[PDB]
Formats: sequence, structure tokens, C-alpha cells
Amino acid sequence: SDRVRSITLGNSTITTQECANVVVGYGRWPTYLRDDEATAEDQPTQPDVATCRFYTLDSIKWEKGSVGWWWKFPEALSDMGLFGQNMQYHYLGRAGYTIHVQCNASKFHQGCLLVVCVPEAEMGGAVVGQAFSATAMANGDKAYEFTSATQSDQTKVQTAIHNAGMGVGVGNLTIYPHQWINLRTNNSATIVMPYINSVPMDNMFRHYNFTLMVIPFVKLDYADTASTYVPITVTVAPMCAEYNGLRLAQ
Amino acid sequence: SDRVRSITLGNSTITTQECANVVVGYGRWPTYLRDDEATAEDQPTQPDVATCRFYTLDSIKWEKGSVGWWWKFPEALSDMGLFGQNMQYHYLGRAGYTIHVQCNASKFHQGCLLVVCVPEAEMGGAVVGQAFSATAMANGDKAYEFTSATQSDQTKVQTAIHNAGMGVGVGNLTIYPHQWINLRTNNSATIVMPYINSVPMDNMFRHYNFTLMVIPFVKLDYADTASTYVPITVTVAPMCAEYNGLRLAQ
Amino acid sequence: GDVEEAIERAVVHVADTMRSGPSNSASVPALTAVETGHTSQVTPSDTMQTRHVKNYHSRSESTVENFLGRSACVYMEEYKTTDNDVNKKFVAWPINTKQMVQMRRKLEMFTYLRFDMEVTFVITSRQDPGTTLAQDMPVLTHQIMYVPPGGPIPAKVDDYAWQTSTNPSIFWTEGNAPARMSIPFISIGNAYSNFYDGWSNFDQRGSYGYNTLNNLGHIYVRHVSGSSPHPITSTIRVYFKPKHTRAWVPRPPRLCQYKKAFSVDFTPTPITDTRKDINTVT
Amino acid sequence: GDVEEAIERAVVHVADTMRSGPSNSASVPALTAVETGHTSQVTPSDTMQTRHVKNYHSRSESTVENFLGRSACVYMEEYKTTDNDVNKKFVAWPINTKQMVQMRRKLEMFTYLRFDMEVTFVITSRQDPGTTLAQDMPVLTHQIMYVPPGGPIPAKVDDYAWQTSTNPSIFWTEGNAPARMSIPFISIGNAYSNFYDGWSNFDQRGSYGYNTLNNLGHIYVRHVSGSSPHPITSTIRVYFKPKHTRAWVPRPPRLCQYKKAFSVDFTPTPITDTRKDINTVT
Amino acid sequence: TTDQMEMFRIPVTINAPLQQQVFGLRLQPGLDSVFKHTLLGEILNYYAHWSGSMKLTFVFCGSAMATGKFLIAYSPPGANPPKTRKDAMLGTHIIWDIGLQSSCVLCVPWISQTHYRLVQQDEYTSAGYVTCWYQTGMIVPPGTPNSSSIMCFASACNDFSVRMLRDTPFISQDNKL
Amino acid sequence: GAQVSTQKTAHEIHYTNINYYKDAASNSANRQDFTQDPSKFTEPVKDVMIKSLPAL
Amino acid sequence: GAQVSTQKTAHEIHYTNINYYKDAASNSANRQDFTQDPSKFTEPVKDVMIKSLPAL
Ligand SMILES: CN1CCN(Cc2ccc(NCc3ccc(F)c(F)c3)cc2)CC1
Ligand SMILES: CN1CCN(Cc2ccc(NCc3ccc(F)c(F)c3)cc2)CC1
Repeated sequence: SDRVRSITLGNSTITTQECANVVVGYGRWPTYLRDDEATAEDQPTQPDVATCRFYTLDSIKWEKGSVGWWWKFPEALSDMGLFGQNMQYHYLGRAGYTIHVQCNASKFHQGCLLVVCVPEAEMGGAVVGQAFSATAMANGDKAYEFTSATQSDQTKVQTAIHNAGMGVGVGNLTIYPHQWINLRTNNSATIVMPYINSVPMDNMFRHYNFTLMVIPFVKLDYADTASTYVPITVTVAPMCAEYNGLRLAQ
Repeated sequence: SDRVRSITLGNSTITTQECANVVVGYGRWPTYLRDDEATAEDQPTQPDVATCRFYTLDSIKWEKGSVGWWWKFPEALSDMGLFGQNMQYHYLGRAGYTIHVQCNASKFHQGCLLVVCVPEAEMGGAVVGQAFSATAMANGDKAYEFTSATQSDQTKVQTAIHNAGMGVGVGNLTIYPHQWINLRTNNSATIVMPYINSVPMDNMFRHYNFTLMVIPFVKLDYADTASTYVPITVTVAPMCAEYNGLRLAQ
Repeated sequence: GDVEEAIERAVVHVADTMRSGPSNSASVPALTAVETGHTSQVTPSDTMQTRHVKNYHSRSESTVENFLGRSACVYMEEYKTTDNDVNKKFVAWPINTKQMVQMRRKLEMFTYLRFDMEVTFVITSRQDPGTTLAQDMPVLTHQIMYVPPGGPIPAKVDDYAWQTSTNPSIFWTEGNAPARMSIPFISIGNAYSNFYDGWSNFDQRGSYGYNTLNNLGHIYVRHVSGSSPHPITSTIRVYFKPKHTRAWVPRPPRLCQYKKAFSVDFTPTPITDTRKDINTVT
Repeated sequence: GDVEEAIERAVVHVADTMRSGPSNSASVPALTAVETGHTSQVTPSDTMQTRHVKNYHSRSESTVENFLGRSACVYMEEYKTTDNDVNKKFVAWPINTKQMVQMRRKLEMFTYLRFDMEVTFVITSRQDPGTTLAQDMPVLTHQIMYVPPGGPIPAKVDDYAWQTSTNPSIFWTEGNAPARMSIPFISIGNAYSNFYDGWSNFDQRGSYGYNTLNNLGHIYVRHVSGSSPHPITSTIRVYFKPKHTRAWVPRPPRLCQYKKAFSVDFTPTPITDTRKDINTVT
Repeated sequence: TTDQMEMFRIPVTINAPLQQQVFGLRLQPGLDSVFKHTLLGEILNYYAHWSGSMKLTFVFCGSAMATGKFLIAYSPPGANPPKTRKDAMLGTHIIWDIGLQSSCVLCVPWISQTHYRLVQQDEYTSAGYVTCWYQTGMIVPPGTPNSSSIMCFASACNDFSVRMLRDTPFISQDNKL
Repeated sequence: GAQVSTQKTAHEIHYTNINYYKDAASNSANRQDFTQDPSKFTEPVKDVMIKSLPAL
Repeated sequence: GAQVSTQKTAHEIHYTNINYYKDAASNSANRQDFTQDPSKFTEPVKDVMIKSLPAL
């Protein structure tokens, strides 16, 4: 059977007994930087195993009125194990990721989720011509809430769901790498995202490589059961991570 | 000329323009653990470069009345860069060291130091039949003072210099790997210490692998100069370090 | 043919550990199903990255031959050189391995056994307390006699039965090394049985349990001719040491304390000790 | 294969002395620099004229095997055959080599050791003084029992634990040669450690020093069944004799007198004795 | 435990906080009360030294319609045992998914500074801790029991071994039978 | 008629034995055998199961 | 299976040994080894120094 998948990174393992295939970015597997493409001179550091492992990033609660959530990487893993320490102590970094989003419910539940990784997901402010701090869009591993109605507070990003906070039709996000979690026939989605950027390496504190979005297209529904909500969990694992430019800790 | 030495570990370099040879433990160079000698099952982690580099461990002041000092390893490097983090996050560790002790003075100064690494340097309490805490013998990178007179406080180790706090003649420490810093003809001492222990690996928080001692056999002397003291600095660098048994941070 | 030169047994070391790297596939060694009654054969190499390790450990000391190859006391008794009661001047012990607890528990881990036996006797003497003790006595001598089932049994120290003509016996003198002998496999069946879930009579009546199959005989001991002016007490200890052992059908070790020498009777016991709660680890 | 004929080890004699004549050159063997931590390798032939000498001396007696290959007392204790105090009728000694000073100092010249052990027991008895001593007692017998860590421990002379079924034991009778046994290398680590600069708990708390690694077990001794009308006292001495020895990391010999059996505690001592002045030679 | 058989059942509930501990124990196979009397523990108590890896197998004995995920982690020796899932997940662990296969195996690797460990374990030769935490929680449909149970099995791998035979302390007598 | 065989010792040695009695029960313990097979108690199933493959 | 070897004696002689027990720990002390090497403690330097040449 092809409905069972097992992934082993570092000293952690993920087993899903009911899942689809594994989308693989734009058909490119993560890999180390080549000699003929690099620019920095000094020797890089490659702490595999220590950093290439799965890290569960907290958990959200899916209610009948949920609208969606997003996380921004790699800042989401800023304080997660040796990955965070290496990112703090180095000027440059580079790594792909494997994203696994779990969500299980009985045969009598119905709903559908969209899981998508949006590279360079620039967002606009709630009030045009008004700047916002770096706290209404990323504050560690905590998830951020979309809003059904138009946002009004000037200190946070425009959370209108149907525009995805990017000024584009939400239904067109299918262009990016993605998967669907349909409670009828699925329990998890796996995405392998290679390193996508305009330069060989970049600082991980100043640049958000890509954004993860979970949007319920078909709202959750059930009847006559003792379960009131469906927990959702997100797990990530850097792959082929290498750092460079050792400096004092930020 | 053989009076000039240069050592390059990781991203750090040490250059001494006036030095002796380099003592090399019991004639054994540091090396990784072999497959036929290991006992732990899981894959080890080998973060070379990130951990195999020189770390300056504070500085002491050599006065006319100084008696000596000691440091205990690897606890001395407990909070020094990624080495400390790796030691915290792992149950087992293993690594050799390269110790470099600098001390420079004009041609008109006189004095002699003994630099020696004592493996398993067990020490006795100041008052017989009285226990002491793990603070009178190691508190990080700070150096500890020997005493010319017999110690009397019951909360600290016996610091009588002539017995080395070990119940043995101080003049017999030559048996261990060592070097002399004679101000006439020397400025630094270099010692390469392989991993010595009764087991393949051990925890670095519970076991003091070896102790470093600096003892002035000929007290410092000078006359009619504006310099009042001769600073002494110690630099260490783990070699072929590998860790195992990942656990939550201590 | 001055030397045979037995070939080496070839030290059997335990299995090594093979290097393993990251994996991502449909194989799931971790997942199994205990309902089949089959114990999983996974190894640490199948769930986390591991280095290559050569193990030189061996399981030599865990063999049944070595596990049971230790002498253990199985019985001790006292008899006096001179006394008013005739029955108190000699010992009569029906052979059985259920008297002493440790050796019993060791044996009871297997249902069936087959081995040779090595028997050693330790004998000591002491002068009984009394008002007058000044006496001179030469060294004492003791006789051990083995009576297979159905043979004549002595009724007093100076009985005619002590003139063994077919019954093996040992005469021993104090001050020398302990006596010893070897005994072959003397079971009517194909193996000794520690347990027997059955009756004696064909109508399911009579004796029940392992007491039915115990017909190994008796052992008698006495002072040869010592008869002191004042009482002297002696003690004998019997040690058994199996050799060339084979075992079958292992069973779980006993948990409740023994209470009878010829029965499995016991009192209910808690499974194990308790702790504060399911999370306490201190 | 009636004879193997082990090849000769080839007596290794010390270095000879080569003839040397007058010299006048730029080579200066005498001058060196101890700052390197390197001991000079000069010989008398390098500083004065010498004749040719063939040395037949050998360093056979200075090998570690021979240096440590001598039996030495490590413990002695007394126990009575009969007395009011139960604890006084048997011995219970936790095994350790730090009790007796000479053997301790000999061992403490090396940080790590690995050897087989040969153990010998010397037992003697004597009648306690008293008003009435006229009694007659046969020869006594003694039992030595070794209890690995975690095993049951007897609480009285006639306890059930004395029925060893797995614990090795020796039964010995007075008047014969001393008892003896051989013990292999039984350390959990790769070598015995005389010193241990570390703690027990992972937070640098608890027991400190070599006391942490001492888990070799216990030894118990008792009179088998001797119970005299009048007290009799016995003494046992234990002797250890390493075999097949290997040593690592030599350390300077101790200078200050020992004061504790499980610690390195000491009192400061002068380096050495004194004389009238730096020139006195008488 | 008024009923002795309860000692073999690990409770599990439908509604629990997002991260919660299911159980925790010390890894002292020959000394800890949990492993003291198991089929494995009995054998070790006849010896003084032991080494090798261990297997812990968990079987979910809930309903067929129930589902959930669990995190089982092994923490090597340290100054303090884990208190929250974030601490536990740092060490060796496996994410267990409940489906058609009702059993999962956690292989405890042999990580030690010495080739052997004492059966009568102490601070020097500690072995670590094992804990289990809710990964997602247990969900059930209508008309099912609100509680379930889990069972644990212990066994030794193929590299396990023992040394130094010693008399067990569990069995004793005061008088001849 | 003497037998020569190796004696237990890591990777760093012969002893001679002769039998004096006419009964095999008198021989010394043959504690040099180390062959073993646990599949009898661990894999008593009828159909062999591959660890990699699913149990059912 | 007997071993024959020389016994210690200047320049002016065989003994036979047989092992009776099945454990190597029972053998007699092997005090006939005389190989030794002091360079480990006397010359632990990295660069070899010739005695005739100056130390520095
Ligand atoms: C029911 N079986 C009886 C045998 N028992 C083991 C056993 C077997 C034989 C003996 N002793 C045999 C023996 C040996 C030497 C003698 F001199 C003698 F009289 C008898 C002791 C225990 C297991 C349970
Ligand atoms: C911490 N180590 C403990 C061992 N000690 C040396 C040593 C080792 C073993 C022994 N005796 C082993 C032994 C030998 C024979 C026995 F019967 C017995 F119970 C124990 C004595 C001293 C050095 C310091």
C-alpha cells in the first residue's frame, strides 16, 4: 500500500498510516551549496543531525468558526534547539525544510484544509500608508489569526481572508506548492521545500524565506459527538543546513 | 629557526615567535573513537570547527608573592561558545585538548613557572573527615589560589602548596606531561593532551578529566621598572570532539 | 595419539551495530502487532542514526551449565554421639531438593531437567555445654550410607544394616578435606520433573503434585564408634552441584514465598511495590 | 603436539658502554634545555673517556608484573564462636583495597589497573581466657561466602542466606593448607581506577572521590556449626595477589600519612628532613 | 490500587490539555519497582552487571474507531528529568500513530560511559528516564467509551548481556521447611 | 590420550585435560559451549514475518 | 599439550608447564616478559631532538 509513509531525519521519526504522496517543491530536492556557485570565502559549518531533525511548533485549535492561520520561517524556529543557537551565532545561513501538518478526525467529521508554502509572502498594512512593527507578522512559533472581516487596527497587518493579506485572490494560491487535507481521505500533508532565494545565502533574522498558510475552505462540521474541536499540529525539519560567518551572539 | 610556532584550529590562529617544542601527552595524538572500541549504539555528532577552536579563559596577575593557581577541565569551558551548549545538551562527551599558556617579560625579569596537566587530580578537604561542596574546587573559568600556609577553613580544599593539595611531593609532578616557562629563554608552553579515561566516553559535568596547574618555582623578581606585574593568559582548544546521547538541556 | 587437540569452540560474541543514515520510505520497522504472539526483532539501528560499533561482549556466563553449576546447601541436620533417645543419635533424610529456598527457586525456572550430580559433605563437631568438660577424645569418624528405595533401614546406631554390602557408603575422618562423590542420571523417566500436575491413583485420587515422583531414597549418617563420656554434637551439610545440564520448557520465576516442602501452596502477594503517582520519577 | 616449545623471550640486558676518546668539536651533548619538558639522553661516554664494558645486568625484577606480584594482607577481623551479641559472631566486610597502608600505597602509584586476582585466606583460633577452660572440642570448620552487590545479606549466624545456591563459597577445616581461589577481572569499566575526580549526581552533588566506584560486594565468614561451652575466638586474614597485570598513567608516590579509608584527606608535611647548612656533607 | 490488575492499565481520556504527560519512570531494570518483577527484571537480579539495549513495546487497547498520536521519548542521564513536552522532545523519541497496526516499539539505545552498568544502580551509573506525552490527543465518535488503556512490554535486544552471578534478594526464609 | 583446548581470556593460552575414571559422570563440567538460538521462543509463528514489511 | 621454555639463570635449563583449568584466570603469573620502552615519558616532544645538536 502507498497510503503509509515514514520519514527519518536525525534522531526523530514520523509515521503516518493514512496520507497522500509527498509534494517536492518545484521538483528540486534540497542540497548543499556547490563550489562554483558560492561567494563567501571561509569554510562553512555543517552540523547535520544536530540541526536536521523534526521540531513540533506548538498546536492550534480548529473550531467551527476558524478562518485560518499563518507562520513565517525561518523565524518561527528562532528559539528551537541548536538550530536557533546556530542561527544566532552566524551571519549567513542556508537550509531547506520538510513541513508536515497533522489533523485527524473520525469518519463522521467533514472539512477541508489548504496547506501552502508561499515564498516571499510580502504583506501590506491594515491602514494604507502606515508602517507596522515586526510583531504583527512574526513573534516566534505562535500562530497568527486571519480575520473574516476587514481589519481596522492600524498596528497590525490586513487580515482579510479572501485577499490572503497579499492583494491576490485566495483561490489562486494553488500555483504555489501545496496539498489538501480532506477529512474523508487524508490525515496529513507533507511538503519538501528547497532553498529559494535570489542569492546563495542570506541572514535568517532579517529575511523571511517563505510563509506557511493553513486555510479552511470548507468549514468544519459535525453533529452529536463529545469532541468539540480538532487539534492541528505542525512539524518542521531543516535539511542540508549550513552556516557561515561566525560572529558574537545576537 | 625552530623557535617560531604556529597553530591553526577552526577559525582561530596562535603565533608564538619565541617558544620551545610542543609536548604531546604520552606520545599519543588525539583521535576519534574507533568502531571496535565504542559501546553506545546511536550515531554520534561531530561538530568540528564549531567546537574545535581556541577559547581564551580569562587572565591572572603574577605578583612577587604569588604561589600558584589551578583550573579544572572540562568544567572550565562550561559556558564557552557552542562547546558549552553541546556539553549541556548531551549525556556523553569525548575530546582531547591543546593547552597554550602565555607569559612574556623583558630581558631584565627573572622567574620560572611549571605548567603541568594532572589527570584525575583528586583533592582532599582542608579538615580531615569533612566534606566540601563543588564550589571550592571548580566554579567555571575563574582560577583558584594556592596558599603558602596550611589551610584552616573547613569549607575549602587544602591549599598547602608544597603538597599540591594531593598529598604528594610538589617536586615530583614532573612525571606528568609538563613544560617550563623560563623568562630567560621562553614565553609560552604548549601541551597536547589526548583523552585519558577508563571508559570510552563520560559525562563532562560529573567528571573532571584533568587539572591544569601553574606553580612558580622561582619567584618573580625585578628592580627599577614601571611594570608592577606580569599578566598570565591561558588558551585551550578541544580537538576531535564528539558527543552522544541527546537529551534536554541541563 | 599423545594429543587430541580439541578444536576451538570459537568465542560467540554478541551482534554488532551497523552504521545507519537518514531514511524516508514506506518501510515501517517500528510498527508491529503483538497480537501474533511474536516478539519484535527491531534494533536501535532501525529507528535512529547509529555509528559502527564492534561488540566483544559474550554471553558465556548466562549459559544454563554455568547458571546451575554452583554448589548449594540442600539440607543440614544435627546428631549427638551419645544420648538417651535412640532416634537422636543418627539422621535419616529422604532425598529431595525442595527443602532449601534458594536452590529450589533456581531449579524451578525449568519444567524438566537432566544432569549429573556432584555431592559434597561438610561435617563439623562441637562439645555440648555442661558442668564437667575435662576429657580427652581421639579424632572422630563418620559414616554416610545411601539406601536406594526399598532397601533395609536401620533403627538404631548399632544396627546390623550398617554393614553395607551393596549400598555405597563413605567413611570420613575429621581434619581432612570434605567428602565428595559423583552421581549419574538416576531417573526412571527421561528427565527429572520439578512439577507434576496429576494424581497417583488412576481414579484421580490420592497424593497430588510433585510429591508423587519423589522416590530417590534416603541418606543415613552416624558416628562410627565414638561414644564419649560427655555428649558431643555434630552437624552435616549436603551440597548439590549439577553437571552436564540440559533444561526444557522455561517457566516464570516464583513470586510468593514458599510455605511447604512438598506442595505449591502459597498466599496471594502484591504484584510489586507502589509509588506516589504515575508521573513520580524521583 | 606433545611439546609446544615456547620460544625464548631473549634476556634483554641493559645497554653497554662504548669506548670513547678525546674530543674537540662543535657538538655539545652536555648542554640542553629542560624547558622543552624533555629529559636528556646523555650517557657517561659523552662527557669523559670511557672503556668498553659489557653489562649483563637485567631489569627483570623491576617489571610491574613482579613489582605487584606479591601477596599482601588487606584486612583482618575477629569473630567468636559463641557470644551474647549476634553481630559479634560473624564478619561482614565491604571489599576495598584502601584499608591497609602498604598495599594501598603500592597500588596508588598507577591511575588505572587491570589484572586477575588470587585470594588466600589464613584462619587461626584461640581459646578465650576464663576461670574454667577444661573442655574437649573436635576440629572446627569455617565458611567463607561472597555476595555480589544487591544479593541478600545474612543477619545472624544461622540465617537462611547461608545456604548458598549461586553465591560461591568455601568450606575449610583447621589443620590443612590455607584456602585459595582465583578471581578474574570483574570491573564494569575497562580498568580499575584508584582515583576518581568527580561526583555521583549529575548536578555535582553527593559522594565525591573513589568511594563512588567501589561496588565489588561483601564477604561473610562464620563458624559452620561450632558452638562451644566456652567462647573461642578466631581471626581471618585476607591476602590479594594480582596476576597478569597492566598499568597506565603513573603518578608520584604519596608523601603524607594516610588518615581515612575512603578519602584522600591528609595533613601538610615537610618536603624532607633538614641538615646544618647547604655545605655540610658529614 | 485496590484491584491488583489495574497496575497493568495506563489510563487515557478523550479531553486533555494540549500537552500532558501520560506516564514517567526511571530506567533501572533491576532496581526500580516497575521493572523489578518483570520477566526481564528477574533474570538481571541474579547478576551484578548488565549492558545492551532494551525494547519497550506499547499496544493500544482502545476501540477500533478511536484515534490519536503519542510522543514517547528517552532522556539520557542529566541533572533534572523533563517537565514539559518541549523538554522531552529534545532527546531520543518516536512519534506513535494509532491505526491498523496497534503496536509501536521504542528501542532504547545503549548510551553509557562504561561498557557495563551495575544492577544495583546508583548516581554514578544512572541510565535516564522514559516519558510519554500527548501529541495530538485522543478523539472518539459518538457511542464509544470515554476512556481507554495502554499496555507496555519490556524485553532485551540481541546485544544484551549480563555478568557476575549473584544470589537474588527477593526470596528468603527464616526456618527450615 | 590428552586433550588440548583454548581457555577463556578481549583480543589479547592452552590447557591440558586427562580423564582418570571409567564413568563419564566423573568428568568435569563442560562449560565451554556457547551456541544458542532464541527463535524458538521469540518467533514461534507459522508464517515468517519480515520486520520491514507490515505485520498485517 | 605441554609448553617448554627456558628459566632465568650470567652466561653459565628447561621447565615444563601444563594448564589444568578451563579458565585463563587460573594460569600462573606470566612474569617472563621483559620488553620495555621509556621514550613515552622521557621524549614526549613533537619534533625529535638530536642529543649532539643544540636543543634550540
Ligand atoms: C522430583 N525430582 C526429584 C529430583 N530433584 C532434583 C534432584 C535429583 C537428584 C538429587 N540427588 C541424587 C543423589 C545424589 C547422590 C546421592 F548419594 C543420593 F543418595 C542421591 C537431588 C535433587 C528434582 C525433582
Ligand atoms: C575502585 N577500585 C576497586 C578495586 N580496587 C582493586 C581491587 C579489586 C578487586 C579486589 N577484590 C576482588 C575480589 C576477589 C575475590 C573475591 F572473593 C571477592 F569477593 C572480590 C580487591 C581490590 C582498586 C580500586
